[PDB]
Amino acid sequence: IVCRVICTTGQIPIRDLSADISQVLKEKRSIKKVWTFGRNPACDYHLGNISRLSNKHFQILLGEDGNLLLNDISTNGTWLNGQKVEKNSNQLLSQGDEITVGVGVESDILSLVIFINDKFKQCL
Amino acid sequence: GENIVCRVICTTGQIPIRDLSADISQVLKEKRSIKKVWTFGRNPACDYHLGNISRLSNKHFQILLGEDGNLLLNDISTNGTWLNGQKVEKNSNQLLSQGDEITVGVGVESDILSLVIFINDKFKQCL
Amino acid sequence: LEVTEADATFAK
Amino acid sequence: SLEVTEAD
Repeated sequence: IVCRVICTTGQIPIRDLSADISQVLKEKRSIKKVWTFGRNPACDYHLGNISRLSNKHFQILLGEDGNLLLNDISTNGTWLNGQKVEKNSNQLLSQGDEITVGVGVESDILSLVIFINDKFKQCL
Repeated sequence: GENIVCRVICTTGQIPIRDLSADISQVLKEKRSIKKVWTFGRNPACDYHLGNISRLSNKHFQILLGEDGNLLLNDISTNGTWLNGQKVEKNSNQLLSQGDEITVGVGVESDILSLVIFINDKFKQCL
Repeated sequence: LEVTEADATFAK
Repeated sequence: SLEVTEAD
């Protein structure tokens, strides 16, 4: 387990994101794994059927050094710790970071806090 | 309870986010070294209710606000309190840091309740 | 494949 | 409830 996603706004139960460590070192590309967050149920993490959220809304990327990056690819925006991030621009995530989507319509707001499993980096 | 001292996020699902607060003005008035105490326990009289779990103590652990704004953990329980995976010595103050994980219930998987603390550095500066 | 509803005048 | 804690 790489990290736990805690949805603070109540729409989604606790979910953990995983990645086989042996195979992660077997891979060459500077980006080891990608988890997609979006309205499309094919995504790794489903954000729910909220029309203003993108089918593929944001990505969390596992870098070569056990680090996690946030990448926004949405139409309406992604917020990190209360600030709208630049689209298509990798942002390094830190423990307890809060990722918010749906800003602009109260009924659509969804906030998620990331809890990183330090045991995973150490296995790296 | 005017300003936010820290945010407590439960990672195991039982409890929503809760903030611990204090009023700097009333804190300045306290003559003792510990300026405010928040108690965590099974007794709902506590500041932070851990739930009706029989292995948790009525008053289980306390977080102490020190004279310069340090946050200290003190275990006062029967069955123990864990800090970053390690069982702490009972009644031995531990200086807390950003992102520290405080856990109770260890020993019965189903009873594990874990909390992560985020400290408001601005409150400390202001104090 | 339902296309996203886009913020326009009130986009952030 | 407030009963004496169950001791391990």
